[PDB]
Amino acid sequence: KQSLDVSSDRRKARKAYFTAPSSERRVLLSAPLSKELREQYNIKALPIRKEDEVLVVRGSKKGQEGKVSSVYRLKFAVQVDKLTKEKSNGASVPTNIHPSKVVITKLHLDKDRKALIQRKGGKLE
Amino acid sequence: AISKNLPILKNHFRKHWQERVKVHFDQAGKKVSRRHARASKAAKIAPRPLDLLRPVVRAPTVKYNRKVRAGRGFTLAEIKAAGLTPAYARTIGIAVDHRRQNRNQEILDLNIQRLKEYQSKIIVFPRKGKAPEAEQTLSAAASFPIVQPVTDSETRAVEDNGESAYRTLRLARSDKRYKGIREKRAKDKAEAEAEKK
Amino acid sequence: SEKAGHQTSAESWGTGRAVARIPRVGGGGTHRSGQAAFGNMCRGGRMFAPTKTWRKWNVKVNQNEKRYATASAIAASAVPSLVLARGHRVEKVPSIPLVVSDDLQSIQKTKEAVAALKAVGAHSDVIKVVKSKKLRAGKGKYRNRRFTQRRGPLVVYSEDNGVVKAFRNVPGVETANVASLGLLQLAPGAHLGRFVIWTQSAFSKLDQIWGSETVASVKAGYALPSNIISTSDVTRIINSTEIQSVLRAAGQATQKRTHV
RNA sequence: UUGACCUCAAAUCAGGUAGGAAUACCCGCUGAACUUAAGCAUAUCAAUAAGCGGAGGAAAAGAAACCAACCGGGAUUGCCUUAGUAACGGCGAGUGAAGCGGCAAAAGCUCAAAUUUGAAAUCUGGCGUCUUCGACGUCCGAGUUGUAAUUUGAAGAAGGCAACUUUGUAGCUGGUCCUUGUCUAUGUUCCUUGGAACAGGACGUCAUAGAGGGUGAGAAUCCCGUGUGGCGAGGAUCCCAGUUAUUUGUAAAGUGCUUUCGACGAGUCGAGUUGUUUGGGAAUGCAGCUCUAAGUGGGUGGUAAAUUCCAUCUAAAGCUAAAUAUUGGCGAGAGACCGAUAGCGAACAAGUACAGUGAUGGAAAGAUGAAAAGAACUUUGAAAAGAGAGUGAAAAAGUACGUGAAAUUGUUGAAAGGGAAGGGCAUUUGAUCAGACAUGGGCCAGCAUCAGUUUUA
RNA sequence: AGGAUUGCGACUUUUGUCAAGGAUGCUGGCGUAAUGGUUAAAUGCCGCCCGUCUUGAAACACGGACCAAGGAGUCUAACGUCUAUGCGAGUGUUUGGGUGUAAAACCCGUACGCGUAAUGAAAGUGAACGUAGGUGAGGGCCCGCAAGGGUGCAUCAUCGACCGAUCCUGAUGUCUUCGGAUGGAUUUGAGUAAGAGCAUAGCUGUUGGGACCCGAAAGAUGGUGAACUAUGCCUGAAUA
RNA sequence: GAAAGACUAAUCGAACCAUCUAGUAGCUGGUUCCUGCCGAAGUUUCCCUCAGGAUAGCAGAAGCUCGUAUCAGUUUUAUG
RNA sequence: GAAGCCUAGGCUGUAAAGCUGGGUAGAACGGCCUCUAGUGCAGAUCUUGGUGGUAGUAGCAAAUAUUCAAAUGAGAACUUUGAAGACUGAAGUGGGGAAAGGUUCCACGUCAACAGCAGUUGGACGUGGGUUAGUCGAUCCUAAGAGAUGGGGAAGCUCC
RNA sequence: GAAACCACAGCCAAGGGAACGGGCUUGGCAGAAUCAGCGGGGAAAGAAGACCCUGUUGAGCUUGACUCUAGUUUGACAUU
RNA sequence: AAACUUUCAACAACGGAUCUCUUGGUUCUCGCAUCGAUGAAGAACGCAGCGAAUUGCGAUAUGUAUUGUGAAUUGCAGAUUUUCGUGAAUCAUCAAAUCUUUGAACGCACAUUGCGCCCUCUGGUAUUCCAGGGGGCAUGCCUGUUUGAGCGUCAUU
Repeated sequence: KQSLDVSSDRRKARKAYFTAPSSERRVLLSAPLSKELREQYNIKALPIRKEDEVLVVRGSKKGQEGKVSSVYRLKFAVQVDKLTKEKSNGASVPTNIHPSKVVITKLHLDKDRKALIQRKGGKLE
Repeated sequence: AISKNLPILKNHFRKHWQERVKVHFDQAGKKVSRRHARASKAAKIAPRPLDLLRPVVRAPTVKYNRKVRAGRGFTLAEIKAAGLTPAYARTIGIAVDHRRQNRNQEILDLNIQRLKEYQSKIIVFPRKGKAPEAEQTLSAAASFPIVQPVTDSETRAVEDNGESAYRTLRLARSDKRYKGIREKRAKDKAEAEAEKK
Repeated sequence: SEKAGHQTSAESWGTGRAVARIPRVGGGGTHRSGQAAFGNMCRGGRMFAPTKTWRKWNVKVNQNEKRYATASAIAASAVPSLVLARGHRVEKVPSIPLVVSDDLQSIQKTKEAVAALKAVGAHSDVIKVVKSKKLRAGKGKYRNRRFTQRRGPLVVYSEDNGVVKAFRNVPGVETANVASLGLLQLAPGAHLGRFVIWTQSAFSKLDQIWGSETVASVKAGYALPSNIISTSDVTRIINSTEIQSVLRAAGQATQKRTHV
């Protein structure tokens, strides 16, 4: 620490996390890019969104990969498809994973997702 | 209530003293506020000093008449003696005091030297165009200090004349006690009764 | 706070009704009306001798007494017995009163500073301040005191040409100017002898700050303190030659058991 | 008969303005007692709480009718000293300032009382036009029972003589000061433990970044940040810098000499008397009532008078930043502080549920797991539930949920019990338990000769 | 008991020996639940229920059905004796300024407090006849083979000297009423006589504060109630 | 108040609600861990003093100057 | 496998206490040198919370009174229908209102708690439905009273 | 399906003792578990005695106790 | 001999201490000055697809417009396709509007959703009666404007 406008305090740090607004949770729930994609765009991480394509690198689910269904900002999570529990009655339920573990593989693009890469200082689309 | 062999104290704590207590926790933090205030003022003003130039003055009473001290303002007689008006002097960084008087030739000279030393060393920029800046000196007291006048001759002659300093004080003190009645005793006997003769 | 226990309005029932006396809450219709208050033994009562702001926090100390202790701490920097007893892996180092060249003063980055400590005779002392790092036992865990770790070496210097910026991010290393230099850094935990790393200009300046016989001081009306005894070695004096040659012989240390 | 002036009215006349809220701090009025004196009445608590009126980010105070007796200081405010001192007090208990000295911060000024009298020179509103926090022109009104210019005691004015050194009003860009948005390093390589590496071991990388937080267990290197520095946007604008229009001027200011004058606040000052207050003592200030001035005059000089001198200021009208305060409000930092009977009354739908006619009074209540994966299906039962099964690392985690102590209860096992049990010293029996005979294949006694202390023939 | 030897002795022709400054020698059984340890019951003797006020409690004196957590000499402003630390006729940085890795650490100095002089109500005056004086005791050192002599700090007793107040005395001089020389006195001081204090910290004790914890009958300020009940007024109703 | 010190929201020889207020008490009750060493007093004088304080006495702690001293809750001879 | 908790296991210290085996449980905590305090409980008719003996005991007795079958339901001394006995006896256990309550009225579902026995019933619980005015009331007038304005008090809250 | 109460409990005589023991001392004695009654004991429960004295603690009422006071009345000065 | 009574241990009850945790408190420091007749603080009654409370808002009612970010919200529904966009959202932001009935509270009253008066447009045949839509009517004080009152008083017929 050096500047006087930052609080090295455990109570204030956790309060900012748990009671964050919906827009601010977009920046927190991020995920790193793969070693293949890191050579293309030259960016280490981005905010994770709805229609993606992702690989689980840690935990019990690691090895599998699938498509992202919805970014659950309320619970700090991201529901990925094909990562489910089949209950005793024969009903599928999605399992939640924190996106810091998850790794992005084939980025979804719009106008602003291209311009986001240009802003950070990255080549290509 | 009392009784061993202790000194009789005087503690004035029978009012609601706890409601009106102050603890100076701010001492350390309040120092930085003043250093910040002195710095930020110099940035606004820029090439001028923070202090006004003050004169040399002698102190009152028997206890402090043997020492000199920085006064308030330069008087109207001394400002005239150097060669300038009182209204002009206020904008050059020279303090003026309309109520202080002069009854001493020694203090009169000292402060005329102080003004001539000030006027020579300072520079003045015109209102119109060019302004060749020359940094800022903050304290006027640093460049123009106060020195104690020397009335000393270290080695000196020993001129005795059998007068006795102790005997001089006893005679001089006796005159102050008795001049009242000695005037009135002379106003009788020699005057009034004998002026009638 | 104040006004903590005083907020409720309550007075005692007194004698007649078989309970204690001691102030009880007025008669509403809750599960509270009837309960006690105010007294230190009561639930939601007053604290006995409640803490106030105007207690004595800081302590005044004499100016000469600080400079006596600070001077003795700089004597403790040398002498290898006190340094090893007060932690510090100083087995490798060639001698102590360790001085380094003034090229150290113009270091820029950490990569330069870390390589310097290896070549001089340290880094094992910095590695100690790395394995060390563990959690607290008390309640500093949730009061912004979440980890401990031990102290490293000190780097003393005269002039600044980027020395503080380089050694800032090193785990255990602290820095200090010679002109300042207090008791806290030299003898932390009230134990003498920290492993100091002096520079050439810093080491040469010490005669100009404190003083010697012919050299003055610079501090206003200060000279170094003289000791009661000249030389600490008493065993040399008792044996010596002049003292021992005078007196009668010993009585074989330990005596017999008599009248058994 | 008609038109003015002076006082007083009316209107849903044109246009404005005042109330309540909050109250930590600030300016006044009003005003207690418990208590202390070992009783109690003056005193003390206290010029304090409650009650009433009025302000602002600060308020109040402030340019001497001052402090002094020195070789004199020089508006106010605060801090350190003065000092627990000089004085006050059933001289008991107790109370109690200020001058000088060292610092923080320093800034000074405006009316009335004179004739513009060769030109009410001044100002509100109406109507019109412009570059609209305003400016220009025009028409009624205000006002000579006094609105401008000119002067304020430090002076100053009216004349004469004499040299002249100075000047001014808009917007545009940039910096500066605020509110902000975005960008800027380095491993998720191998092996053991596990439900899960954020653990342990081996090998690296970045560091002006090893603060803090998040993620299935102690993460600089997984994520947000942190550090270092860039790059925008939107306000404030005179504080500075640099420019461009202008266009002020024969008008405004300053200074040397000499002559004549030199306006200064009234039911006030001051005196007596009553009540109150102060450290202020033949009376410190304030208020009511009666008496009531002056022109070298009046005030003060901490003992009442009369008499004579000296030193000091100029009252009875007014404005003003800074250093100083702040348990309230809006926004940021920290802690050798508490850790759910603590800390605010309140970590939860708390001034909530509930009580009183009413003023008011006023609680309890935090924690399944990493993830509800919150127990499908069989079988007994009218059902609640039970036995199985199934989920999970664990159901000795089942939403009467982390850990689950004691009082207190049920079952099984062992022991004893003729008006209570429960203890201490010493054995016996029953139960149960530590402790160096392992290398090649200590525990318990008996007799003999001695030493120390005794006893008995 | 003790744990190399040392001493006093005895018996010895001698070497040596010994009951002489605290036990060695020889033998057997078992080597583990046998000896010991805790725990429960039985038997012998002994044992009233704690806490408290009191001359005196098992008490027919008071509090205590049982368990868990909470629960009572604290902090401050002036201080006294003793103790440690630093400097020492001085001592005290921290109101304030300078700096800074920022409530820290480090540096700076005018003042000012206490101390270095007292005594008087005040006006005021203001501490060496002599080696800073004698007498009695005094540790230590010096001279001596000793007996004894010399030198004697601290301190204790004791008679003197000096400064202030008090009461007399009253010289040369002199604004003729000021001035106070010198000499004295059963008086008198929290005085002088080769200076000791100042600052920080600690236990104990003191006084004000809520003042180790709980406990009154009261007093004062400002507010809310006549739906019960007391009484009058206005308007209605009820009584074989 | 046709009078009992009656009634005045279960409250009356002076209602209830908050605040000053942690009102004051010479009077009652309580006052939290071990071993080790020393070890009292209820008496004298004064007090709107007699259930309470001051003052001496008894007790502990810290010690200082010295090292067989001119001492003893005692006896004897002489003498009041 | 840290803390905590349980243990007729063991070892040390005169003691305050400490160390350690077995079980339970699932995230932090110790020794030695110093600093510092809201630092040790059996008592206070102590404070708050929980649980005993007493005890399956005291008791659930005033308003004259119940009985027989049938139905529904797992279950009927107590619910619904029938039959028989009874009482209040029109100053009433009848029919309507005032104050006061506020959905308790009414239908369909349904019994974990409440109705000091029980419960299929309920003023309970869950989900809905329901109050229609020119003429009935309020509104309008005045009563004992209350209360602005013009005025005069009071430092003022406000008083007459 | 409760409450009061409860140190621990519940057999007597005499002794001594804080002068009238259910527990100490000396004798008498002494047999599981229990149900109706009853009022001899438990100095049985109820309430920090109201009678009495003490406190340098209060309040209600009375009066030629001590010191005050609203109201009223007399005089002076102002309104004049 | 059992039951019963008392002490201990294992398992099971009762109850929520102990231990570890913490989006809350408490103290200290630093910065800034902003309520209201243009209708405040407070109060009532309403509003969500399914809400009782809390959190937001006022018949434009868990909000509308304006700007920024760039795809959600999520207990269950349901869309809208807006998803290379003049755009998802209980997001952030906030400078234009709406703002029921009240309250200093203002036409007179107010244990009443009581009772009036003026201007203006539209209906029923209407300057006068009935209803509907819109705009207005408090008190003290100041500056001016227009009507006035008094032998208070001046000049002119």
